Amino acid sequence: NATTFASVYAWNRKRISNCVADYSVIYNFAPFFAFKCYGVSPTKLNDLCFTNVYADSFVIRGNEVSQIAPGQTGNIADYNYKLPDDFTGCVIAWNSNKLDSKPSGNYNYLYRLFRKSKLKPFERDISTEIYQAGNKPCNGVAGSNCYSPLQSYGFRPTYGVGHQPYRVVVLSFELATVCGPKKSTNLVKNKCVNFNFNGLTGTGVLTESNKKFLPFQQFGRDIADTTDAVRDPQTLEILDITPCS
Amino acid sequence: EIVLTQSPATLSLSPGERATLSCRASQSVSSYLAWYQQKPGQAPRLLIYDASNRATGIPARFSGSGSGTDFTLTISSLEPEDFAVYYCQQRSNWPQYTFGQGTKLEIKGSEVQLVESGGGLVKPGRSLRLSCTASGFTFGDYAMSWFRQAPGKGLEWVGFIRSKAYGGTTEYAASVKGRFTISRDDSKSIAYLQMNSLKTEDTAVYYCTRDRYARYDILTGLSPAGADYFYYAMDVWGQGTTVTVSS
Amino acid sequence: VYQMESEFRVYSSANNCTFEYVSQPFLMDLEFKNLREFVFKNIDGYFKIYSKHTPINLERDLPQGFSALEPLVDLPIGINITRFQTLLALHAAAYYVGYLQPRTFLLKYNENGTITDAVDCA
Amino acid sequence: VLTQPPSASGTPGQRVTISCSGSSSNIGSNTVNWYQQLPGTAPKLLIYSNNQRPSGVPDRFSGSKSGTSASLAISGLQSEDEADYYCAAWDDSLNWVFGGGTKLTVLGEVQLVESGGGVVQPGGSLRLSCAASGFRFDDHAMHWVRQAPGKGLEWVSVISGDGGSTYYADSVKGRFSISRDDSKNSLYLQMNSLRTEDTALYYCAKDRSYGPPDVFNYEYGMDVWGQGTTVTVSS
Amino acid sequence: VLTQPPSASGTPGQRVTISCSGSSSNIGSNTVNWYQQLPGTAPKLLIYSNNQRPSGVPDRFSGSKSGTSASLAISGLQSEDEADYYCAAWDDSLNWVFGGGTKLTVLGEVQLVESGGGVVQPGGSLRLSCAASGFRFDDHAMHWVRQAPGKGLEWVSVISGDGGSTYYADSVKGRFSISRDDSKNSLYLQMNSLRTEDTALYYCAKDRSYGPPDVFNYEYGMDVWGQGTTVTVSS
Repeated sequence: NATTFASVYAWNRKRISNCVADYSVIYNFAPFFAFKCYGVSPTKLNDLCFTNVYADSFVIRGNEVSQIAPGQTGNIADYNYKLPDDFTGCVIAWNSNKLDSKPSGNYNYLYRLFRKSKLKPFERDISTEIYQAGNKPCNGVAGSNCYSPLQSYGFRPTYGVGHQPYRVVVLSFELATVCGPKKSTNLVKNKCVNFNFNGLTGTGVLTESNKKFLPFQQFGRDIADTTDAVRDPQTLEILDITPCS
Repeated sequence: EIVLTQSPATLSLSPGERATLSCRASQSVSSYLAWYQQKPGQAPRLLIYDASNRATGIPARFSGSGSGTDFTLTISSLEPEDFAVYYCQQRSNWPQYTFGQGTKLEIKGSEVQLVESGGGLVKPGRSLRLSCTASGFTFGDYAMSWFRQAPGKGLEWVGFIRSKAYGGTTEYAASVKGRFTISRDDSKSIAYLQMNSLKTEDTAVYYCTRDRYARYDILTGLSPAGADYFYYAMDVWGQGTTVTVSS
Repeated sequence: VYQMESEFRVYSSANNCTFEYVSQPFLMDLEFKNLREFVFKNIDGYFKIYSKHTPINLERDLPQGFSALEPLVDLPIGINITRFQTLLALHAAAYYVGYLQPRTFLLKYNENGTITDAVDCA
Repeated sequence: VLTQPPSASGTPGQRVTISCSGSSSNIGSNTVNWYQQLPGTAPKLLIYSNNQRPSGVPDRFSGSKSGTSASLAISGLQSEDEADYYCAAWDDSLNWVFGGGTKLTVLGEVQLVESGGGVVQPGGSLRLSCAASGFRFDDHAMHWVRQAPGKGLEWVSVISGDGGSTYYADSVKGRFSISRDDSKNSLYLQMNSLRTEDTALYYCAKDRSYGPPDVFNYEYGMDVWGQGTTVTVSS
Repeated sequence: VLTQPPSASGTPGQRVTISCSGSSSNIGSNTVNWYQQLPGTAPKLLIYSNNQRPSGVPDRFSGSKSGTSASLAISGLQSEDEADYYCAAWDDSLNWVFGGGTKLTVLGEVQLVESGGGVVQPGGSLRLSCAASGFRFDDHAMHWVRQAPGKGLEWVSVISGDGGSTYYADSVKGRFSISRDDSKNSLYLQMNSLRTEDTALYYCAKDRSYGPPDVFNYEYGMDVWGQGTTVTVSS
């Protein structure tokens, strides 16, 4: 829900990490029109642990949204943005005609029509070299046989559905700094039940202990390497772990 | 600033001999010369664009050579219907299409089609607005350019609007700045041209032709040596209206 | 520091930063002198920065006495660091640099959980 | 394939739920669309995108997509809420799969006109056209849903707004020809080699999205419907 | 990449060694060639095939390739042995990789003429020619080595003696178009779309072998060099 995105040739891909990702607030920002999730599942993302999640923003045509998919080419798919076969990321798209369509036409969004070759996947090039097409040399000047490589969209509100701005956000997953929102529960009283304090899995009765843990430890072991004490990482309080009856 | 002048003025060479066409220029222009052959009354017809390859439609009696500050075109055939003025146009400066005083030679002494509108009396109600609707190429993928032809003065430049792809900017000449504003309506396959503040000297015959094809993906695969480059990326002249001035 | 009140004379430019941490609680503290020790390691995922601040009175060398270093921050960044260098300011500069070896120790824990002594078996 | 119970019940004044489950490729990944068809009329879209409702449908209807199952909550059902509710989804085989239908029994302008019927000639040929004018046919897409007398909805085909990708059902795959005419503003569907086992109406539905359902998996929905033509295909 | 010390030192009267290590794909499988370029002149081949030296180079220089590394021993260095030494190896990936350069600081006919310079037009076109006469151009192969001001040697392209298979560097592939003429006895190099990082002299190097270095991995070597033309590519 930013103010102004970039064009389709640029990425502006802001890497997000070092924090827990909650994949539930994106559904309360704007009504999306395309929620493809190549590689993963929309519901099954708050459980895996990833190392680096990238996120780019761009505006592309509505007729060509189906062309942004792994193993599929197009007009803007060989020179500006390519999805390889090892690309497993959700492609979220939503129309933005109410914010990126002025009556006099906007020419701020640019796209490339043809390069000298096909660009490699997972690569971004912002070269403004004027295209050299013909049998006569072009000395970096706009002439007859010399063409600019960048072309504008020209989005207008009078154009029908399909030629409108579509802000498509490519969320990627790469492979542990970003994890899912592990939800907690309520601490029960002294009863032999199951417990899991950040990996500490076992059975026993959680009773009020009298120990004094130093402010850098969580759990503790006995003389025989047996976990019988732990501190709840919710509110500072010691808890004894006696074996079940 | 590049002045293109022709050396011959009135060649009365009878059909069945040779014919030469020399064109010089002050600034050293590259292979960007366009040769027009215009019948009196009809629309101009280009012969050899960029001085490198020929057009489509004219016979093979146009063998020439040359490059730089001089061009040549030796016609070693007769003159069956050579009653037309041989002009020259440069293609180097894009917003500065400049023509020259062609030479008048005499005998002795197709889905591309477009129509225009806008003309008549100009002094009462000094507001004329020409229109340009085409029915050939897909109107919209090509920039819209204009050229006026004054009676007994030669071909002249007016202005243009670039196509929808390469921005919606504009560029005019020095004598049409602040007076000639071109508006495009590619949604309806129409291009307009406002001519407010009209004078007595602006009574020429304007023509709307094609300009650069902003789509260049196809132009790299096909080499400009046949009719393909003439069919996809090529400008063609059309019909024009008349402007009448009085007191 | 010119006397804002800082600069970036260490580096010339920047690049794609892979990790950043504010860490409002400062590691190095300030005001019999005061000795501060730091233990750095190169674990696969964590850096394991250990620190401890104890007052000293001999002011000659590393004083005699057993003091443990409580962990403060474990940066979850993976990088093969094979070189380090301290930093000094301008407007006495003694600093020790030791080397960790895989030695067997016998740590003694008190009733409250603090280490009182250790024994290097080798 | 989707399991849906045949009919539910409810009293006027209480809120009931209508559940419709689906595999992890149609509800767990795509969206659920609810429809309601009164006896003797055309269906209408009630809840789209699992969280939105059109201006025609009031806020009394509730919907929620939890995991791989769907639920249709009708808070405060009235005497006019006696119809059949069907589910909608898009499987990985590029198909518009339906549910089973819930016969709710209580205990208390845009015009799409289509013609073409009569002698079906099961084994010859038949022409079916659907008119369209007044809703920017060049932008909005269409659909093709037939309904047998006494049965549920059957998906036939769908076309994007640009006249490109179309998907065929397994029962008629590779035999029809769906195409549109942007100049005349009309929709056609040529049927050939039809058997005597496809007695339906082929309701001409209007889509609210633009592209095929595989890319725009969060905007598709049949808002405006029409009066289908009952065929008389027999021996 | 060939690991080479940046600069060495030695006293007049002692023998110093110049090592140049590398991977087993360029040095371990091929031969190492040592070169020496005085400040302001053209380089020259000193040791070829790791065990032989030409007639111009005396027997005072020593060379040997042990395993995947080479060594350049200069027995009895004089006051005139103050220059830079570069390594040479042809990797199996069709590329000529040089070393880093050793600035030796002491403590005490066949003509290849090439032209073409001045306006470089970084973005247009440029033709570079190299004349050749007096060494049986139809037999010996040619090379192209550029050297930026203040940097080391960089290989550009290679052409066989028969005029068949040709190769380019990893950073110049796809933009250059090489040419030669066996009747006129001249070497050419047509370059297009030159960047701002191609500021060098483009020395015209003459090979001593016949085929490309990929097949003849025990005879290649640049014996005779030429006076390159310093380009002025800028904004």
